[PDB]
Amino acid sequence: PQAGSLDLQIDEEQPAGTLIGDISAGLPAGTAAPLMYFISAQEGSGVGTDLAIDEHSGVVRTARVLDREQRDRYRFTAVTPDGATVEVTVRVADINDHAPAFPQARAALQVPEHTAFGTRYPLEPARDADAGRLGTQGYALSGDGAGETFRLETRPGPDGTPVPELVVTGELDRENRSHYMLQLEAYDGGSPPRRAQALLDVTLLDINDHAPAFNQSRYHAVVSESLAPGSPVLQVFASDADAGVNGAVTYEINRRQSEGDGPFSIDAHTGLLQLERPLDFEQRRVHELVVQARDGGAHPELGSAFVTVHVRDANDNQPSMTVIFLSADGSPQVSEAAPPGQLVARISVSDPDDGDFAHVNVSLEGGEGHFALSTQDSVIYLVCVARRLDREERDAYNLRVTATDSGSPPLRAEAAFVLHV
Amino acid sequence: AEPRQVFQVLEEQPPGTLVGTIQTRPGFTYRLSESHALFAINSSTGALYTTSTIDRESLPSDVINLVVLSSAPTYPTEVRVLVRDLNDNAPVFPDPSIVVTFKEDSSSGRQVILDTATDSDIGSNGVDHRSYRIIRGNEAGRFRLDITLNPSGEGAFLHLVSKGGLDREVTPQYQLLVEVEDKGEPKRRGYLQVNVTVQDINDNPPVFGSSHYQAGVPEDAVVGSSVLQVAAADADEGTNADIRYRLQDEGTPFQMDPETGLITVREPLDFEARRQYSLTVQAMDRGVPSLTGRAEALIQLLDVNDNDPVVKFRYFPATSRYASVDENAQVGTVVALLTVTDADSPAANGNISVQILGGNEQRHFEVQSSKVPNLSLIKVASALDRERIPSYNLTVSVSDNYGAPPGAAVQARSSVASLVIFVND
Ligand SMILES: *[C@@H]1O[C@H](CO)[C@@H](O[C@@H]2O[C@H](CO)[C@@H](O)[C@H](O)[C@H]2NC(C)=O)[C@H](O)[C@H]1NC(C)=O
Ligand SMILES: *[C@@H]1O[C@H](CO)[C@@H](O)[C@H](O)[C@H]1NC(C)=O
Ligand SMILES: *[C@@H]1O[C@H](CO)[C@@H](O)[C@H](O)[C@H]1NC(C)=O
Ligand SMILES: *[C@@H]1O[C@H](CO)[C@@H](O)[C@H](O)[C@H]1NC(C)=O
Ligand SMILES: *[C@@H]1O[C@H](CO)[C@@H](O)[C@H](O)[C@H]1NC(C)=O
Ligand SMILES: [Ca+2]
Ligand SMILES: [Ca+2]
Ligand SMILES: [Ca+2]
Ligand SMILES: [Ca+2]
Ligand SMILES: [Ca+2]
Ligand SMILES: [Ca+2]
Ligand SMILES: [Ca+2]
Ligand SMILES: [Ca+2]
Ligand SMILES: [Ca+2]
Ligand SMILES: [Ca+2]
Ligand SMILES: [Ca+2]
Ligand SMILES: [Ca+2]
Ligand SMILES: [Ca+2]
Ligand SMILES: [Ca+2]
Ligand SMILES: [Ca+2]
Ligand SMILES: [Ca+2]
Ligand SMILES: [Ca+2]
Ligand SMILES: [Ca+2]
Repeated sequence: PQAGSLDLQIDEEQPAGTLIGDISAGLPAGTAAPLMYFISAQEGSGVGTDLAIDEHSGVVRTARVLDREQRDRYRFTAVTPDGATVEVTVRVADINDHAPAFPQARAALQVPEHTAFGTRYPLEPARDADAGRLGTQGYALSGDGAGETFRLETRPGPDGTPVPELVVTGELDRENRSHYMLQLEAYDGGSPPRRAQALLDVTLLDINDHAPAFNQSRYHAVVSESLAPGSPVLQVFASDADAGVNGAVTYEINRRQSEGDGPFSIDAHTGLLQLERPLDFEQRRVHELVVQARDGGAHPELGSAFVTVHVRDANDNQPSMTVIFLSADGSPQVSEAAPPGQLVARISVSDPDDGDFAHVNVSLEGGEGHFALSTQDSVIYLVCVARRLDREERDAYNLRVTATDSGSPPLRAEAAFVLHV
Repeated sequence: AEPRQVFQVLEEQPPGTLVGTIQTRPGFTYRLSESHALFAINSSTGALYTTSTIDRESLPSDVINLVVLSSAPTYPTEVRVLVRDLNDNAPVFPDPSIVVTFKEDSSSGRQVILDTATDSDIGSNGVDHRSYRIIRGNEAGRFRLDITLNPSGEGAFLHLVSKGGLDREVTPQYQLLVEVEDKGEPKRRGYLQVNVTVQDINDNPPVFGSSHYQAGVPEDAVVGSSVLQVAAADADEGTNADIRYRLQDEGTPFQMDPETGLITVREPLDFEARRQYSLTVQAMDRGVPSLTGRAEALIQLLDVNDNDPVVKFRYFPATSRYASVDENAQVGTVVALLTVTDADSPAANGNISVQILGGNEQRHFEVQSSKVPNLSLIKVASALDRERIPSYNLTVSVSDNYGAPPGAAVQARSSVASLVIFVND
C-alpha cells in the first residue's frame, strides 16, 4: 500500500518528555526509511504545545504534563518525502486524579410531613472530574431510618453523571419524629475507590393536622341571679398539638346556635367565660351555649364544645298587685252611709315567683275603722264596709295598700287610692 | 266567700263558642268587669261565650283571669280561661338554605353544628328534636345526622357528621335537605337546605403535557428569541392551581419565564462550544404545601458557518521564514503540506474546495488531494531551472459551503494564504 494508520496511548499527568511512540511502526512494511517526517495537524485543534515530535527520527514525546481533562485524544498525519502517509492518533488514558466531592458537607432538606410515598427529592451529586468508569458510579445512604422511611434511587442526570434522588417511604409525622440526621456516601471506579461523604439534616414541616380538642365535651355551672358582672363563671380548655400558628388556640363563642349567649363573653386566649350584664331567672331560666376554638393560620380547623349554665333564683323581685273597685262606675266611690257587710273593691296579688307561689300578705292601712279587709283564696282580697260609714264630719278617706313579700328579705310595694262618698 | 271556677276552650274556633257556664244565683244579673274584645257574658242566668276567633300563639299568655259582676251586693266570683293549641303551626328553621364548608380528604368524624328548627306551638305539640332526617341529596352516602340534646328543657343542637372520603376533584358540592316533623296529633313538617361546599387542599401536583420536549435552535439566535414552549396543568382550584415554571439547572445560557413557560436565549449561543443540552424543567404549584412535577427537555443546537477556514503549511525546513528546495529534487517528492483546518461541522460547512491562485497553476508542480480528507500534498511534478525562476509566490483558496445549489442560504466564506518557495542548492 501507500498509506498507514497507527494508534497510541499514554497515561495522565505523567512528566514531560515521557515516551509516546514511534511513527516508524505506522509506515507500510517494506517502505523506504524516510529522512524527515512532515507533520500535519489540525491547526488550533492540535498538538500545539502538548506534544514533542522529532522530525528526523519519528519519535514522539510529551511536550508538557498531559491532562486529558482538557484534551482527551490527539490526531495528526505524518508525511514522508516519498509521499507515504501515516495517520497517527494518540490517546490520553485516565487515572483517578480527582476524587469525588459534594458541594455541601452538611446539607439540609425540608420535606412536608404526611407526604405521598414515592415522591422523590433530588440532591446535589458528587461531581465526577475524571470521566468514564473512574468518576460517576453510585451513592449509598448511611443515615439512620434509611431501611424503613428513606430510600435512595439513583437517576442519571445531565451529561450522564448520576443524581441521587431521596425517595419517600414509610411514616412521616413531626408530631412524633421531628427530624432525621442522614449521612450520604459516594464512591467511584478504579481498584482503589475514592470516596466522599456528607451529612443531611432532613426536617419535617408542619401542616394543619389536628383540630382544637377540648378538655371535656360539655361544661356545667350553677350561678345565681344578680351575679357580679366582673366575676368569672368558668374557664374552658382546648389543645392543639401542631406547631407555629397551627398550635395557637383562639377561644371564641358561637353566636348563632347558642341560646342565651347575650350576657356572656369569653376571653380570647385563656378560655375564661365572663359575663357582661347581670342575668335574671325571672326572665331567663337557663343558658345553653356552644363554644369553639380556631386552629390559627391559613384555613383554620374548628373544634367545639358545649356550655350549660343553670340558674337558681333569689327573692329580688318586688310583689305586684292590681285593684278594681266594685261599686258602679269603676271610679272609686261609696254611697251616703252604705249598708254594712258590703265590699267596695277587689285586690289580686302577683309576683315573679320561686319558692312560695304567690302567697303574699297584704297590709291595707286603717281607713279609720269604717273599712275592713277580707280574703277569698289567699290570693284575691276584698274591701268591706263597717260602722255604717256615718259620714261623721268626713267626706273621703285616703287609703293605701301595702304588699309585703313573704321572702327572706323584706320587700314592700305601695299602692294608694282615694275613696269618696 | 270562696267561689272560683276555671274554664277551658280551644283556639281557632268561630266566634260564639261556648266556654263554660258560671254558677248562677236566683234573681241576679252578671256582666263583665273590664272591657276586652274576647268575651261577653249572657246575663239572663246564661254562660260565657267567645266573641272572636283567637290564635293562641298571638297571645302574651295562655291563661287569662276574668272577674264577674252581680246585681246588688256585687259579689264577685273569679273565672280563669285556659286556651290550648291544636297544632296549627309547623316547624320552621331560622333560615331555609345555608352554606357550610367541609375540609376535603379529611378523615371520618369531621362535623359542623347546624341550626335547630323551632315551633311556635306548645310543648307536646312542639318540634320533635329526635326526628331529624336527611331525605335527599345524600344518595351518595357521604354524611349522617348526629343529634345532641341538652339536659335543660330549652335547647337542642344538630350535627352534620361526615364519614370521610370527601374529595373535591370527584364531587365539590352536595346539596342536602333535612326533614323535621312536629311531634303532634297532626305530624306537620319543616325543611332546611344545606349547600355543602367543600374546600380545596393541595393534594394534586402539577403535571406536564409531555414527558420529553425536543427543540432545535440555530446558534445564530439573538438574545431573547424563543427556544421551546412547555405546558403543565393542575387538577386543583385557585391558589393550588397557579403553576410556576422554572428550569432545574438555570446555569445554562437559557432562561425560563416562570409563568408562560417559554425557554428563551439569555446569552448568545455557539455550536462549537456545546452540541446539545439535556435539561430538566420543573412545575411548582402555589399550594400551602407546594408540590413539583418534572420532565426532561432536550435542546439541540444547529450549526451555521460562522467560522472561516485557515491553511497552515509545513515545508522543508522548520524554523525558517521561507521554504527552500534543492534544484536536483527528483520528480515525485513532497515539498510541503496543505493543512486545511475548519472548526465548523460538515453538516453546516458542506464540501470544501481548494484551487490555485497567483502561483504555478501550470503543471510546474502538481497539487494532490491525499488519501487523508483535508490534507493535500505539494510535490514536484517536473525538473526546473534555478536562474530562470529562483522563487515562487504561490497562494491558495478555500471556501465554506462551496458548490451549493442556487439561492442557498448557506453563503460562502473564504480565506486565502500564501507560501513561497526558494531553490537553494
Ligand atoms: C505575494 O506574497 C505576499 C507575501 O509576501 C502576499 O501578500 C501580499 O503582499 C503584497 C506585497 O506587495 C501586498 O501588496 C498585499 O497587501 C499582501 N496581502 C494580500 C492579501 O495581497 C501576496 O498576496 C502575494 N502575491 C499575490 C499576487 O497574491
Ligand atoms: C413514634 O416513633 C417511634 C420511633 O422514634 C416509634 O417507635 C413509634 O412506634 C412511633 N409511634 C407510633 C404510634 O407508631
Ligand atoms: C380539665 O377539666 C377538668 C374538669 O374540671 C379540670 O379539673 C382540669 O383541671 C382541667 N385541666 C386543666 C389542665 O386545667
Ligand atoms: C241569653 O240566653 C237566653 C237563652 O234562652 C236567651 O233567651 C237570651 O236572649 C240571651 N240573652 C240575650 C241578651 O240575648
Ligand atoms: C344555596 O343554593 C341555592 C341553590 O339555588 C341558592 O339559591 C342559595 O342562595 C344558596 N344559599 C346561599 C346562602 O346563598
Ligand atoms: Ca488531570
Ligand atoms: Ca482523570
Ligand atoms: Ca474519581
Ligand atoms: Ca401537624
Ligand atoms: Ca392544628
Ligand atoms: Ca343567640
Ligand atoms: Ca328579674
Ligand atoms: Ca330573682
Ligand atoms: Ca318576690
Ligand atoms: Ca295557633
Ligand atoms: Ca298552636
Ligand atoms: Ca307545633
Ligand atoms: Ca383531594
Ligand atoms: Ca384538592
Ligand atoms: Ca396543586
Ligand atoms: Ca459558532
Ligand atoms: Ca459554526
Ligand atoms: Ca467553515
